[PDB]
Amino acid sequence: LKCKKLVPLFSKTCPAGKNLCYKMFMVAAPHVPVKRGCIDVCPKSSLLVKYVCCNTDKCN
Repeated sequence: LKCKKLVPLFSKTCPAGKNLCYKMFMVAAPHVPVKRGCIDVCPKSSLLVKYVCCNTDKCN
């Protein structure tokens, strides 16, 4: 499982524990990411920010 990091240049493979990819963006522009990292348990979303999780390579 290899996804992109905060910077759309360097990639890292989620180590043992995390097998999902998390992405943080504003509930307005889905084509406009903000942060990107790995995660284990998909957190909850808010009315402001939204954390979409996916179980695919280079999803976030």
